[PDB]
Amino acid sequence: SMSYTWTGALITPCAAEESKLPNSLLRHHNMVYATTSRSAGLRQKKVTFDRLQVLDDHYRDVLKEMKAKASTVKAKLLSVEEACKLTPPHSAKSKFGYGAKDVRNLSSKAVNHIHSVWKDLLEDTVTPIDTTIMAKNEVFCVQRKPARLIVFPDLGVRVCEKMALYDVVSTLPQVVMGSSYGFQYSPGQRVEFLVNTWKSKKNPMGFSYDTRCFDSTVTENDIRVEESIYQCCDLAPEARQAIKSLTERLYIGGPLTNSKGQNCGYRRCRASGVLTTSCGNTLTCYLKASAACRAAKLQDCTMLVNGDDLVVICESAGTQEDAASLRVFTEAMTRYSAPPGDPPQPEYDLELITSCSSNVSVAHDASGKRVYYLTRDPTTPLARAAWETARHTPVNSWLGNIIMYAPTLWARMILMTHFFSILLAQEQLEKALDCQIYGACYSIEPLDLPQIIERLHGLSAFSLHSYSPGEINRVASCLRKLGVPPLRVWRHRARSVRARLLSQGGRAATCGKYLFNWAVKTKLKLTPISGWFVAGYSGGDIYH
Ligand SMILES: O=C(O)c1ccc(C(F)(F)F)cc1
Repeated sequence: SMSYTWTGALITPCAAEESKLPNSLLRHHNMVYATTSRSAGLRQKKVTFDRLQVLDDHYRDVLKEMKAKASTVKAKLLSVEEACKLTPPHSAKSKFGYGAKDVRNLSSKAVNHIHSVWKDLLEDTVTPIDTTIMAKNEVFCVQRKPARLIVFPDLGVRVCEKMALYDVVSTLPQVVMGSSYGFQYSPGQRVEFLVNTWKSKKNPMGFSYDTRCFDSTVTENDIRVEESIYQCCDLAPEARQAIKSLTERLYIGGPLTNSKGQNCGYRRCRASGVLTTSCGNTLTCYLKASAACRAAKLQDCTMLVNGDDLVVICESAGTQEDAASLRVFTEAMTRYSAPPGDPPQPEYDLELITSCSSNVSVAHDASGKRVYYLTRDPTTPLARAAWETARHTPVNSWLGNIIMYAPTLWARMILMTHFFSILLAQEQLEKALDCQIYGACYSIEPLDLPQIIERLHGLSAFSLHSYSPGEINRVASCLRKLGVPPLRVWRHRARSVRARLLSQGGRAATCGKYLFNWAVKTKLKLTPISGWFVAGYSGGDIYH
């Protein structure tokens, strides 16, 4: 079928959509842009085509292996009270006369409605359910992306999603997929897995496979296979009924309706703004790739999967032979409706492989021992930091990034230094800030950062010193390209920040002592002092 059919109704905005950036961080402001519904049609073209699927015994075997592990899972129904408490405080309100604030408080109005929606789910398993469609505002650096299309149902339905399925998507994918399940590893844990599975091959080869508009390539068949998997779990008969109804009424497809309530069309592939999306894309990406591997006779594969992001490390057969089997792999994925973006390519250096927009690099700790940490090209982080210091937003990529990439040269000298400069300058150190980790929203106290970092990265994250040339180039170029003060200017800024912090005692002096010990010259002796990196929730409207 066609992934999407369109009525002609525009995909419409909610309020003003700033495309441009209104400075000590970055000079070239005309390189930072934000996507708008103005880019919607261009995206619409990219994301709509017919889908021709052809399976094979490799698909059917993997799926059978998958359903057998899924059968050892037992999942429970979530109470209204529990489902409500998971909803973010600024989650889009209901078109039925209540908001997320009402939900969280267990207002009897929201809750009675949620009940009514669950009752309807149990009685009617056919009638398509209504979704809103929207162009996302995401910031990028120039060199030019169309807005991505977020699709999601009403708040009432979402609390029901949570009820029927939150426990299943928190638990199942780990069991089905074991060590390939990306979202069980914190970044340190993900480096360890990548580094160890690389060391464990005689003669290693690795490729990342970027799939062309994944959400579009997910067929209605795919989303039913996905249900059949969820159903293998041991379940309440009421949860099974709800799960059947939600996939048939919502996950498979339904009507698109814009901000002004006009009919925009109809969708027959993955919706980005539902609870099953991460789990679904992960199970569906793991199934197809695992099969493509077998088709292409790849030797002794370990895979890592986070939604639609794929990395395979395997045993090389030779540079010719590798290049070749990769083309078979690609043909296999295409048959499975998971065609390629940039075509994939063998690497023989872990450092050059990029997965989850990120890669492994090494540097050295206090005593001189070699140490592997996760990193990434810092362009989107700086961009968004630039953006986020300019216009106020209640999202803070900067803080999530400081957490994910704490050991990195850039997060320490640029992000840490900058925002701590602002937090001190505005006396806003004690304030909780909300940030995204694997699509879930956590409320974090910036002053806690030292412990947080100690527990996810160890003390060496406060003392890492000889970063690799290739990484130092990436960073310094990124800074020239974006017009950001070179690294020597931050060292001097960071000495100021560190000192002001040190004077305030308590957790503020501990931030200063630990976060900025890289910047002193004579270093202090740095001694010691979560359900976070468990599962992927992007799109699923989750708050802990
Ligand atoms: O899903 C994500 O947004 C995400 C995935 C992976 C990573 C990391 F690089 F640490 F592996 C970070 C964020």
